[PDB]
Amino acid sequence: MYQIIRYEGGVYKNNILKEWIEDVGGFIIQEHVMQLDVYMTIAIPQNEIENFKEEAKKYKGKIVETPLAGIEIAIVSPSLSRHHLPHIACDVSEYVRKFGAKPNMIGLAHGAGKNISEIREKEKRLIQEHDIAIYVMGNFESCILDKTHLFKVDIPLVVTGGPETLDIPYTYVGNLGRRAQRLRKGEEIRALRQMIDEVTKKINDKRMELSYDPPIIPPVVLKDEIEKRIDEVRGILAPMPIVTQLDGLRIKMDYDRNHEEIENVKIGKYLLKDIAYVTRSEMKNYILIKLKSTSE
Amino acid sequence: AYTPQFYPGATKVAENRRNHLNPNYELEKLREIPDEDVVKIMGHRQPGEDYKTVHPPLEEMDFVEDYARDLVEPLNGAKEGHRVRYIQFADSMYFAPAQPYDRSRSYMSRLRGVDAGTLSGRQVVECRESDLEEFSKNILMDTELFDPATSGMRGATVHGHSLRLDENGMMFDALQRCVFDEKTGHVMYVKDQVGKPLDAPVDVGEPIPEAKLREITTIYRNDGVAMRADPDVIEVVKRIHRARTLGGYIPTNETFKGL
Amino acid sequence: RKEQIVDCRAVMGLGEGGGLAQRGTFAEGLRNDVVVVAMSPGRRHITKPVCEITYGIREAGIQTSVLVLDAGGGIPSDAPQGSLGSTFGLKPEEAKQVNRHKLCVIHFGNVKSHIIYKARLFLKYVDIPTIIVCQTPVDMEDFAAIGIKTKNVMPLESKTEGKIVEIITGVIRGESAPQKKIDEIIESIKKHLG
Amino acid sequence: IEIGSYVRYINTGTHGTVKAIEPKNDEEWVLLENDIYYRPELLELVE
Amino acid sequence: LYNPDIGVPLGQRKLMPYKLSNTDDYCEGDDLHFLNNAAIQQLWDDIRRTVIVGMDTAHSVLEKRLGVEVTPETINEYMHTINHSLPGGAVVQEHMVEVHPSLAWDCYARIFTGDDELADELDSRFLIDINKLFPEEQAETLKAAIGKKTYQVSRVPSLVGRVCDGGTISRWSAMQIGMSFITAYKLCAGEAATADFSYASKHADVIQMGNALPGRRARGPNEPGGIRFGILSDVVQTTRVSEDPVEQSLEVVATGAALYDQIWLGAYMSGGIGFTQYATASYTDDILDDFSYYALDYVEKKYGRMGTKATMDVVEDVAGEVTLYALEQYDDYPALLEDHFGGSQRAAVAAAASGIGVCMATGNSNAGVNGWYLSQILHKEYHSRLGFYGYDLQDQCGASNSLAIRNDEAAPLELRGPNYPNYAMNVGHQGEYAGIAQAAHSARGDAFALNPLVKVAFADPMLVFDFSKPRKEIARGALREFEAAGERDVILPAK
Amino acid sequence: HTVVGKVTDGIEIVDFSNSGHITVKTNPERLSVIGKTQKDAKILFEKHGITLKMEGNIDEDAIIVEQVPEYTMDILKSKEVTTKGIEPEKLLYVEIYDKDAPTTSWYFRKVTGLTTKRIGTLKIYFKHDDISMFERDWDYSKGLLPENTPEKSIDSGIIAVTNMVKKYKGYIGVRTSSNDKYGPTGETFEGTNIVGKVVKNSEILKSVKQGENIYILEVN
Ligand code: F43
Ligand SMILES: C[C@@H](OP(=O)(O)O)[C@H](NC(=O)/C=C/CCCCSSCCS(=O)(=O)O)C(=O)O
Repeated sequence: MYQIIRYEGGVYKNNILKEWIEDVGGFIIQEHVMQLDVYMTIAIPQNEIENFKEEAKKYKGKIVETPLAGIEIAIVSPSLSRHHLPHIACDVSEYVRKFGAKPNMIGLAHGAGKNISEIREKEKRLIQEHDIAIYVMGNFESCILDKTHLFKVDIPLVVTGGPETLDIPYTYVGNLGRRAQRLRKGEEIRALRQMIDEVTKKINDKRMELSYDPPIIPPVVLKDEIEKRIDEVRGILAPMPIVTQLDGLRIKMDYDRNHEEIENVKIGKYLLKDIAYVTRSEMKNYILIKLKSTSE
Repeated sequence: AYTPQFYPGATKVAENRRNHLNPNYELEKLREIPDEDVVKIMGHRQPGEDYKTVHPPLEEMDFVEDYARDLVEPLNGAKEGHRVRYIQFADSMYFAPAQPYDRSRSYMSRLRGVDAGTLSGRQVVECRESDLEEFSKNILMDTELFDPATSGMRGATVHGHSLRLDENGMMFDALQRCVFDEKTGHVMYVKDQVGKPLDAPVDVGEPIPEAKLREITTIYRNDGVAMRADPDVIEVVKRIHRARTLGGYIPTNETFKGL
Repeated sequence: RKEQIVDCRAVMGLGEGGGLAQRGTFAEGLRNDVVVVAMSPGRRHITKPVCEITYGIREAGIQTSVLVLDAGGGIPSDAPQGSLGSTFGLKPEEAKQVNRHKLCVIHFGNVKSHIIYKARLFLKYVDIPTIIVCQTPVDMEDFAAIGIKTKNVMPLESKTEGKIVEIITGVIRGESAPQKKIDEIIESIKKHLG
Repeated sequence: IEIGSYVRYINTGTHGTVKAIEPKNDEEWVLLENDIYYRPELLELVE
Repeated sequence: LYNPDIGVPLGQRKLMPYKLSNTDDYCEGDDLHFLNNAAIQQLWDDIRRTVIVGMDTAHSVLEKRLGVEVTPETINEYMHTINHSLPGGAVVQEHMVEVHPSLAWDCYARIFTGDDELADELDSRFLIDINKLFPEEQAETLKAAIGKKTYQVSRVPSLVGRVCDGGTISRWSAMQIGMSFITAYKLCAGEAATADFSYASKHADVIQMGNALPGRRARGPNEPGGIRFGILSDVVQTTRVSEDPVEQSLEVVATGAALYDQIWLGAYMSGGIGFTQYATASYTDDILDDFSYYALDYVEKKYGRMGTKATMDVVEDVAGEVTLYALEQYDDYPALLEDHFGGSQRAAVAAAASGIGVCMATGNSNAGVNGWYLSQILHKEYHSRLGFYGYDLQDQCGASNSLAIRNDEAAPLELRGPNYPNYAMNVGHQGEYAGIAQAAHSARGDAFALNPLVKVAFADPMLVFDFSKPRKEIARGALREFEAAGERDVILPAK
Repeated sequence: HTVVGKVTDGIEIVDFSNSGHITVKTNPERLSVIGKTQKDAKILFEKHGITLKMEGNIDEDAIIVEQVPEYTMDILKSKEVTTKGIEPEKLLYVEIYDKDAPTTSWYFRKVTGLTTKRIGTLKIYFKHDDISMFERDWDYSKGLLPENTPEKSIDSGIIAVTNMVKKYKGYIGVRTSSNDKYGPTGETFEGTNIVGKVVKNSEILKSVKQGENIYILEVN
């Protein structure tokens, strides 16, 4: 119903456009003003897409179709050191961001090495809390092959590495190894696009799975209702105060202090505790909301 | 005698340019800024104190006899020996009421003893301080030549004539001399034209509505008034170019038959 | 050796072949220990001297956040005869995001008169000890000459609530910082943090 | 080091006369003629 | 609520990378500075260190005065000798010192000839083959222009022009040519015929890239102020690898901007920051490419590539149409306007497109500059602004000087240059003038613009800078992957 | 968005109409009788079963000027109305130049309340002899560009609003005499735009104190 896109335009007369979006029933998921241009991730009903395109072309704006602007991705790097973090890992994260997703760098405590690499249970659960996980591996076939125990999560997976083709029982994208320069060559860009296509395919499949038994309320409108009701969400200092997942939300407020308030939020005629699973998150003691399906 | 036209064209932009060039056309005033407030924004002298001089009054100094030099009546600032100061404006490309070359032409057509300089994102006029303040208040600031949103009295850092406007329709300023007071809807100058803060902000009125800006602007734009919609200006420009070319090739009456 | 999770920014970078960070953005490192403040996302600040300090701290075992200032270039409006070229400033949300960290590391440039006043305006709203990483040799007293709280040279009338806890010189903008500078910064952070 | 002496800052060489000693937070501080506190360990006597 | 300590964010666009026209590389604006870009420095070095010497008078002296017989074998031996002597090796005078070969690895002495029979039995190591490097029609045109003459191209080391100035190159080549001549043909080391060789190679048969500027300008030869626009058009080698006239003119525009506006004007006649954003405006984004392609489409739709003879009416029509289109594009797309924030950038781009269009319509370069000046004075009335004050000096006197015949004001645009009196000071004009001069000949499908020898000489595959695709090389230099000569690391201590 | 109600039946005319007019019936009739006579208000309010009382002029032909409460929802929830009438000669008759000064006339209608009701109220702000200035609304005086400025001497009984040129923008005023220099609000002609004139009832502007409200009726 609500297809999510990105509007890129100027700040002049942007308030009138926001008023129009409110009038037609859309939601402004994201807003950022750089100097004189504003980027807005907006979720509006499908029957108003052409109307919004006409409105955007009136303000000399630009509509960018974001195929991943409803999910949060766990980019898993073996460590946050100079080998992986300041290059490749950021390129993967920023390319994911370029298509609307909300990434989270996951630097494993013991992810480096060949036979000394291990993944903890807490890291496993933290990765599982996301929608899809992207692994940024090295550039040796033997090292990657002797490292399959790292990619043991019941989440859609895309593994990236140096060698062009791997023989692991997962999706693999080659020519994205451990590097030290910014990814700007044509081959590297093509490999990034291939990784984007793989994650897009997995996300669309999962979207069909969810569409078989739709949730009682969409995550985006649930986030809007929480923002309207809860008055502490504008005091959050995190990058994304409320993250829109595929079938839920992540509220970046303390669980011990605000879970009772979150649960006792009335949407429609239901109480939130009766339609969603509110639980504490392994992510800095935040609140994780998982929506129930109409079957229950 | 010779009754002067001032500019070719039939569009509203050409008419506004003619109005600015016309010295007998009374510019419509849209605000009232006191003389002391203009002097404060200008930032050269403290209001209430006397003008500094660069030379003794013209009566005190001795000059040789010069019949042709004595035919011209000097300015009062020249008579008293006041120093020469400047006032500078930046005009937005988005329908600002006055534009650099238009400003310079109107200044040299309407004011006496002025020094006008034109840049792409800047326009400055220099004159003796007393007369400069007089015509800055009377013509430059109180009339339609000035819009507190799309134009700004600013020296030092000028930038934003080609950038887009901000959320209030104001031209970009890297020093933020003028801010928009949303409570009253007025533009207030919190700094003088070079950037040093003012003790008391001065109210310069409220931004001109955009429809009026479309009606009074002197710039040609694809969205408001295109030069293609004014073929008469293009023809005159091409005529000037061809006359220049023919005169630079061979300046005779025969080569100008191909004009 | 413990897991380190970063809250990546919610907005993308500067175009295709440009930088990965964006101006006026914050990336929380969950457990708030150190925040690295970059004046801009440009090549003069980002990934050449700043992400290097970031990965040095993250290698030392200390979680790090990186904050790119919305307006980090220029001199503050309170500088003598005002500012020129551009105006430096700190937003209240930026100050709140900084103030939840144990320590701050901030990267400054070449001109001394710019650095002193920028640090004064920065510490007017930041109340945690900070480390100044600049190129020029600046003495840990010229900040006190204009009123800044300083560990070695206190002012009689302090105009800031933040303490300049260390000054490290020899880090050039846009150039890879050698391992010696990273080691010095890490040692200062470790000895002035816990 | 005492009031009226002549001291110079080792790091820069600024010359001034000691105005007062104002201990704070169980720590000695030296005030010079420029109304700036200093540390005794970073100052030394000159004649 | 007004907080004066919030500050004003500034320069968002300048933080974003600059694409390069007709390429797919993104680079920072700091990497396009001529001091920070080794590719631009190597471009200027390769142009500076090139001298073409006609080795026909010397052969005639050897045949008619010294009674020595010149055959292709003797020429091969001479080439072997000079390739050793020109970098600084010793041929006579026992007990000499020699320059380190590592510092002169870019030093070549090449030979090309319009005589196919002589070119057949010549060592292909030292031969610039016109047949192999140029398409059939272009090769025939170049051979017809050059004739049955033999020329030698000397590329003295870049280190020589970096330690010294540009006036060193001709003298260096002349001394080494004389030495190689006297040692390859077993002549007396010093006689009257030696003076004949020296005079021939010093001025009679020498071709300089740039003339000297004595007097007020005060500069030696082979400086960027002495390079005419046609010479720079012939330096660029896109004409022999591509058939798109707009692409050729735009590569010449990029090279001209990077040479004149950046190096010559922002360093030789100015200093400090220089003019990087004035020059990159013509070759970073496709703005100039889009405007030029529109101009070509309009001309081909109503006139044709050479369908009309240069008259005033066609100049007015094409220049006005292209200027109106370019300014409308600036109005419609705020991204374009914020990219070319300065008025000078915009004026230069629109006027360059208009001049290129007029040249593609008429095939005359002076009509091209006339169109450029009409575009400037039409831009002025359209936007009520042109550029920085001091920009439109030459643009005001331009219309009168474009078709002038007076001594100080007349010159074909190929024969004009930075020493033309109107063009001698201001940025944002010269590279586009060179592009207009090239477009005058790209319309006709010409093999060269002003000098066939320069075209053949810079078609050499052993040049450090690839002049076929200047923008690609500039992008490579901006990305720190261009290898430049003139470096002296074998004679320096380890750091 | 403030929801004011719902459309019960016949939604399809709203669903399918893309432009033009749609006939709408409001179930609660608007109980705002300000341009009517006292007997009309009596019969309409008694036909709705609302207790009624009179405040001002009692005559059956007396024009209602104010009703308490003035909102239909309040009237229905309280089931009582206090209707105030005015003397026939106390009602000021004005004519508004809508074609001559569109923005100024729109501002005058908004500030005096003629956009919603049939009788507007003007409050006296400052008074001296011939000049009586009315209060302004510093919420509708935004686009007050000079619209209808005088060219000759202003005649008596002319309503004017000072435009954005002057410091006291938006203040309305009228004077009972004529002068060739100053407008009805004490500003020069370039700072006043004429919006309308008083047509029928006069000699009440000279007997109204500061702060008192006079009521106007548009006669076109
Ligand atoms: C900042 C100044 C001060 C001055 O004396 N010249 C400046 C700055 C100077 C310095 C910048 C370095 C520095 O430290 O100042 C240099 C490099 C001078 C030079 N050697 O060529 C320069 N400008 Ni300027 N300058 C430029 C430009 C411009 C445009 C900017 C337009 C806008 O509204 O933003 C305008 C000229 C105009 O009004 O047409 C301009 C103005 C100005 N320019 C005025 C404006 C403020 C003043 O009133 O004092 N530059 C440009 O248009 C782009 C090219 C750019 C040149 C450097 C480059 O090519 O990379 C630079 C060229
Ligand atoms: C050598 C010098 O000659 P001249 O200064 O004696 O004319 C000559 N320079 C000039 O003509 C002028 C130099 C100024 C640089 C161009 C200005 S670009 S930015 C300034 C905009 S403005 O505010 O000055 O109008 C040159 O060839 O560079």
